Amino acid sequence: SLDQCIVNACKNSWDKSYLAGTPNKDNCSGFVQSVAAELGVPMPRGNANAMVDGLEQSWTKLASGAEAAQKAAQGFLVIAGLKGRTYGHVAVVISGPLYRQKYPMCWCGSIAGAVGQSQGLKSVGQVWNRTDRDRLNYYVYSLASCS
Repeated sequence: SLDQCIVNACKNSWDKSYLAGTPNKDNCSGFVQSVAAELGVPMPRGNANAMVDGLEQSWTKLASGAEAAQKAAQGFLVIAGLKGRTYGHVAVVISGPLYRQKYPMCWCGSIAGAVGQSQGLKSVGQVWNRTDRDRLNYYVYSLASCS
């Protein structure tokens, strides 16, 4: 599996602040801006919702969380995202075994605290809730980030 440079970018971005005075661990959007910047990947800017609108319009869209975990393993940056009536959420999907045989592991910051957060050990199906977990979108960038 080739996701290590993504994971590493994730680890490094975790302590950064894409916004002045706001550690990425508390800013889901900011957190992926830094992950993307450390990997030379252009990423639509804005809050979570605006980022999802941008992914929708310009990135490849995958079918399952399964397919998302494969693209991570292949060395590709994958974003799991889902708008909200008010605020959305985005996360970086990484390779490894699907939780409940369906939801891939991820990294994501969150203004909600630990229960909105993940350092590689919580699947998307443990960040998003029972209802939202099955409604996620998965976007993969068009060129690999990891050799």
